Amino acid sequence: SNLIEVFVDGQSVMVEPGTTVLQACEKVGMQIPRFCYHERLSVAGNCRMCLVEIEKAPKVVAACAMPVMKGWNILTNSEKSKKAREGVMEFLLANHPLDCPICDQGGECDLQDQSMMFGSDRSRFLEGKRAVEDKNIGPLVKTIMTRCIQCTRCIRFASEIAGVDDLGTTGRGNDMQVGTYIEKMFMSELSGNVIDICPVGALTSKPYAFTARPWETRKTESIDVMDAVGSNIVVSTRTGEVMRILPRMHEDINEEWISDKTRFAYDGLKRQRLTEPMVRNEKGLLTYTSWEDALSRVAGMLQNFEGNAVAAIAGGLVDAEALVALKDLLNKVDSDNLCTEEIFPTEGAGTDLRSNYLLNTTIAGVEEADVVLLVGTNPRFEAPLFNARIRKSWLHNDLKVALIGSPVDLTYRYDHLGDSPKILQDIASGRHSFCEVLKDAKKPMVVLGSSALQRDDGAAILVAVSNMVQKIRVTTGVAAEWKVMNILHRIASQVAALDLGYKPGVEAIRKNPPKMLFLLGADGGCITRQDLPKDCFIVYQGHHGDVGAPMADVILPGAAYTEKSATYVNTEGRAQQTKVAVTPPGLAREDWKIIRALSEIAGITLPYDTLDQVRNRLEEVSPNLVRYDDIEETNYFQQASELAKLVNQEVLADPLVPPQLTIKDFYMTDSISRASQTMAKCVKAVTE
Amino acid sequence: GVQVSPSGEKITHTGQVYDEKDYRRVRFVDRQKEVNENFAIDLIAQQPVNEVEHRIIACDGGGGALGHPKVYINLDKETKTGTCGYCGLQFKQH
Amino acid sequence: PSGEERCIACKLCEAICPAQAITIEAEPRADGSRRTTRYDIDMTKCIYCGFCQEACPVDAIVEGPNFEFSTETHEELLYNKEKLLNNGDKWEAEIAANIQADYLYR
Amino acid sequence: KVSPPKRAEMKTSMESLIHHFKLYTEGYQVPPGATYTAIEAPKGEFGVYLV
Amino acid sequence: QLITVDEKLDITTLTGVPEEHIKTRKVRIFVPARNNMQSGVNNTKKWKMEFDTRERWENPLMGWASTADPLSNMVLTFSAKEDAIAFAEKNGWSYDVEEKKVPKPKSKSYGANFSWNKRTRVSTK
Amino acid sequence: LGLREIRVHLCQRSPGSQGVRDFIVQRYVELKKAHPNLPILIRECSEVQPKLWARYAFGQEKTVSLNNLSADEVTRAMQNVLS
Amino acid sequence: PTTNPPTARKFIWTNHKFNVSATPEQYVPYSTTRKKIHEWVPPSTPY
Amino acid sequence: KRPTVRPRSDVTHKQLSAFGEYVAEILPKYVQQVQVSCLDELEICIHPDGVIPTLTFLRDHTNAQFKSLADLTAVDVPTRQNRFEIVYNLLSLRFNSRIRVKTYADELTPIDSIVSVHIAANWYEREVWDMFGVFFFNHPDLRRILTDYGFEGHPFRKDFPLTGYVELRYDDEVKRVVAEPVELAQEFRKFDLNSPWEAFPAYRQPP
Amino acid sequence: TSVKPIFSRDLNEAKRRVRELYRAWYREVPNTVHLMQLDITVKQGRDKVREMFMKNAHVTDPRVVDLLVIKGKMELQETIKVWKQRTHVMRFFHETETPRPKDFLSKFYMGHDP
Ligand code: SF4
Ligand code: SF4
Ligand code: SF4
Ligand code: SF4
Ligand code: FES
Ligand SMILES: [Zn+2]
Repeated sequence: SNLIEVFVDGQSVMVEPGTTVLQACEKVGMQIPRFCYHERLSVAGNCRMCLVEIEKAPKVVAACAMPVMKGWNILTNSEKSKKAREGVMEFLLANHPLDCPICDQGGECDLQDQSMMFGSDRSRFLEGKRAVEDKNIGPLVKTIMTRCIQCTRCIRFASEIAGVDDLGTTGRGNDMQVGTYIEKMFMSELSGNVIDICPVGALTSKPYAFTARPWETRKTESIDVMDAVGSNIVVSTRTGEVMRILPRMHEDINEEWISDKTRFAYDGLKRQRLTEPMVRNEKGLLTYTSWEDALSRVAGMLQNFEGNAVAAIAGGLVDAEALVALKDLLNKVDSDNLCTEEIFPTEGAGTDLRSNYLLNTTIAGVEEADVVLLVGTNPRFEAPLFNARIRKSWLHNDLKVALIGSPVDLTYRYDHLGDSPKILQDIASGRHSFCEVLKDAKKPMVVLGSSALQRDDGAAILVAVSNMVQKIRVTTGVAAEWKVMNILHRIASQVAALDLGYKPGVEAIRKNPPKMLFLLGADGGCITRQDLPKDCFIVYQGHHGDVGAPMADVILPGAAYTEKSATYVNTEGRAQQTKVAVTPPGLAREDWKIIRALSEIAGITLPYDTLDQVRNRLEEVSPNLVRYDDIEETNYFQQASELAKLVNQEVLADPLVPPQLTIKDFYMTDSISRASQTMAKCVKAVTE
Repeated sequence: GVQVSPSGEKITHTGQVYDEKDYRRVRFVDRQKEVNENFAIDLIAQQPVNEVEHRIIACDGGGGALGHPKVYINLDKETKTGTCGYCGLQFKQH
Repeated sequence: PSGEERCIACKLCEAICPAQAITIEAEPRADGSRRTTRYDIDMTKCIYCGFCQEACPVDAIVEGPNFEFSTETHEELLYNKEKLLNNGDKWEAEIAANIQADYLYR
Repeated sequence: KVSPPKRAEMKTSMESLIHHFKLYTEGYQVPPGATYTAIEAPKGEFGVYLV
Repeated sequence: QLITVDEKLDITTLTGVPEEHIKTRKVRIFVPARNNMQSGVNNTKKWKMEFDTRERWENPLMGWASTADPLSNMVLTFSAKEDAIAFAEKNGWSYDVEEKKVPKPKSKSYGANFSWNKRTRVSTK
Repeated sequence: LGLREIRVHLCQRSPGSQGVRDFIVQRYVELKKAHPNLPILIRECSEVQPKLWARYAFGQEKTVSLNNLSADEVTRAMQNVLS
Repeated sequence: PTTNPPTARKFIWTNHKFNVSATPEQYVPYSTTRKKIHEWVPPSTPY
Repeated sequence: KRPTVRPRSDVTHKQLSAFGEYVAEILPKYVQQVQVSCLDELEICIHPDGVIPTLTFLRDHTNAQFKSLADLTAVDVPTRQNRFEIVYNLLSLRFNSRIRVKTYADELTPIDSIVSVHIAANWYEREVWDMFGVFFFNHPDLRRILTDYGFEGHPFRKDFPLTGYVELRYDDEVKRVVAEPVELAQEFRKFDLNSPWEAFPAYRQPP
Repeated sequence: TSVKPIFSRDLNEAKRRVRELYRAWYREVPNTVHLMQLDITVKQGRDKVREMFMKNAHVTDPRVVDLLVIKGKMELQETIKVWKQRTHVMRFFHETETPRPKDFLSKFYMGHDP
């Protein structure tokens, strides 16, 4: 049981010990006002706005921090608490500056709405205010500190979630100034979240600076496509444009937090973009033309070729509907060269047995763990929120992390197990120092990235890991349902690809250099015209001409994640649905729409003609993808282990350093990210 | 700053001018485009700094209830100077 | 009086405009200032109510005395920032006086 | 919180500026309920049933 | 007296809308997510029912945002979810329902910030 | 003409799919060894009636509804697909 | 204004203008904003 | 005594509660949920079958001579399965008082008409049919009033767009005021104004 | 199930009223093309009547059918009388709206709509 009967305005409610008054009242529906407490940060009763009387006690108590005692009535709308709130608002708004029309958190200010409900309507303040020196953090966070209410909701984030500890308070009295004592670029992969944390507009975003206002904005609940975390997101528009990004609340992923890319990379969706189908003319130059011309060229060339001479590279910012469409359209000209830019070993179960290329634990499952073992990853600069859940666990459920790779800051101490993949065998033997620690563990999880598998020994590394993992389950009998092996991706359009049946890598294309290439969103530089036949026909179905468009004989402008309803499977396997926010520009269209139109121009005329039909087709191939937000429990890891122990490929005597080593390498890893002024500014700041 | 483009159109303080191939230049045929010659950027630049004695002062427009809300500006920095959000006047202390 | 543009794109003249006549699109000016890149008024939607000038916190947009601005084209009655600033630079000698007379009531 | 403040009070006080802002952008959040109120308009009973 | 009508309640022949906005259209039933700027949650608590967005475009005169659909600024509110499914099935709209997202309860402690052994010992105050 | 993909669809807890799990844990390794280049996709869900799709050269897909089957009959029908 | 004249300002118009509705030098509306969605300019070389 | 707030009495509240008990116990076959508000406005809620008897009672009864129809509204609430809340505001002129009788309806659950009691209800029932789509039995005319003749739609329904589905303009090809579909040069800008804070705890909905 | 009627015990007794209404329209068209000088032939007017009837043939609820009959009687009243003008009647024909393309590839060539 271990329960407690508590009353709230008389009404009874049953809550555990260790709770507080704010949570007790939330169980009823009342939320007490607040400026310091967040529900994800350490408590600090510094605003003194959460003040409520108890029915017979002589004074008021901090409802954010006072734990609730047996036999209490919490009086929220009593005159004592209302007097307290009115006084606290008086004090807060005393030195606050009349900058509400300037301030970008204008129709978004908790101080406003709390003055409007829980506060007086008049100033009896007849003295001069103060004014505080402002700080130049960086190209994102615009500090105007004449209006900070000294709530410390930012230092706690920076210390407990970002793990930075470069933000504090200087002095005392009114003269206490939040921030650094020095000039320091607070430049982290979780830094734009302070803009949502700070209820006041003491710090805002520079890209959104002075642009729009919250009532103007329509809000479409979409998802992210930068990383494979699946961070739920709100895209805010204003008269057909995109103004800013914001987080959504999902507790299994994006725990109210998002990375700085996916909230300062929307700038890239309006630069170096594709708006018209372009075809190659007599002089060998691209020229804007119609849709019919381009699709007729493509289909004319397509009717001729059949089989090995038709390939496809899906990379990065690609749907699952587009993948299914291109897959069907190449199967119906009997070609199977459906490939993805990033390698994953096929030397065992391969893309069969979903458990092998998946976070078989959950991102929430990291909380229910005692040891974590990172291999070939820098989870900070790829899936940053996964590292954030790791740190949350590191704090509130004392966790010991290991690392195999290069020594790099993760925001916590990580027990560096050298730099080599022979240590995997050393562990699987049973002799390493780490097994003394791991035998005590009852719920571990190794998690290997899709950045060590891009090497020429990915299959061997996976076999070593699976062997180690099975010997680990043998050593520590964990459970009948606890997963230990996990795969971290950094690409949104990879899990759906491998689900549908795409073959990871490029090696089939180098093996059988085709006379065609469809290069779907493949603005990476893996394949080039120096590797392909003489008189090759490359068509690029995408956006953001970076390196994949200029090497193409025709172009088919596609749409971005902000501009189409689509599905993107994250690392866990959770399929998540985008919602159309803004239509794509020029003569740009959806991807699967283009493939179906090309098909009708040719003689295949694929059966489906709308979006529900393509979703049902996705059901036919992999029915995990129409299951939105419904994570599915895979199995059959033993089978993959038996099927992967068979092959025998040595592991090199080579260390494994990740590509994203410093923060310099984090802000530009994409097309949208590479075509962007804000990310370039952050790079300019870090490297100078 | 009413420099023109090579297409002959005046350019606004919001640098706006239509491209040469933009067909929307028709509407200025037998007509013109209204543009204000008095740019506020150059004008408020044509305004000196008001030196003061204190580290913290206030700013309204100058009429009181006819200007803008009272705001306070800190003048502890010496390399640069203060600036009002509403107006664009500047202040410094000796 | 310094010639500085008085609007700051606080974007509530269009919040309250009960005809949805006003649009604003705002940016920093390269001086580092909250200012507009757009201020349009469809004067064929305006109802001449005064809410915008009694909502502006800086006395930037006003509703002046000119009632003799009839036109032979619909497109002329769709204003922008430059036309409104022309009006202001034209009618300041009147509007300043009207404001001086009417304040202490508003 | 219902009727806007004086033009000078919203230029020296922060509270009254907040209230100006919310009144002139959002409104004042009348409670739920309903009424029928009638007056003698010069034609007759001018009535309004608000919800 | 009474009647035994079996078939699905259908109203589209009464509503006076075109076939286009009935069949082509898609509907999102949901509780809106809280604005992460404000810590308030009253803008939640009511199931809403929005429509799919459509092409907006720059008006060639002034640059205003134009439309060709009237359901753009469309929002309804329902105290529950089955009410919304009912209204949509009744008016002939294909719907996608996003389930209710509730934050996890959490164990707060102001004493964990001053521990002897744990990592919750915050270096600040 | 020739076979290009098989893909198996099943459930984790529903008993009608029982027979496919046993078939997998028994014969999947031997089958992959027999056909290593060939893929066979195994995608499971909460509540779906089992299937067994097979894709030949063109977009020629053919199914058998193996709901409430044994494991030996699953193997027999799968060999019928292969042959 | 011969006794209580108005304030002098650098930006006030000196010469008034009557109503211009059908003449030239009348008013024509236009978007004061700029290009938002920039296009991709392809290269001027082949391959 | 407080100036800013509105004065308050109790005798009107008590009178109207008494009359509510009166109607409730005199007319139980139909009556539901009598209620009196903070502002003293009596408000009786009625089963749709009880419309003529209740209205005839309040018109012709001696202690209730509600023989003047002020309004006859409707209110669309898409949530509840019986959408349209229909309202009957009345006054007496003998007791200097008002009352409000309420019923409910749906798209396919119409109501008897009231011209047999209040002839004033003719054009109001026509307006309600036009605006919300509530058919009224044994009505003489029951055609539109306010909408154009060739008009499909019940505009004041909450699921109806503000701007509509058709737009008019003259065409020289046919020399008529044709009706094209709707295409606006400026989309109506929906503003999200509601604050995320409980302003009135007295109306707090529990889960 | 278990709902009230309006004017119709069943669907056949509603089709009765439907046919009465079709009859009234068929007998009214020649008078409407004459009274207000429409520039169409009686054949295509009656074809329009049958078209706007078969626009709602999928329905099976008697109550919906009765309401449609009511609205048809309203429009017939408006048309028998000259409360509505040539504009309103020729509104039915859509003599200015280009045909919505009922094909995929045309929609793809113009617009993002399905
Ligand atoms: S934070 Fe901004 S909007 Fe809120 S009270 Fe301060 S100046 Fe006004
Ligand atoms: S900057 Fe913002 S979050 Fe940090 S203490 Fe000040 S008000 Fe709080
Ligand atoms: S005119 Fe006034 S109210 Fe309108 S945006 Fe400018 S400063 Fe704000
Ligand atoms: S006066 Fe005109 S522009 Fe100003 S708020 Fe009223 S309707 Fe809008
Ligand atoms: S919310 Fe409790 S003191 Fe700040
Ligand atoms: Zn100033």
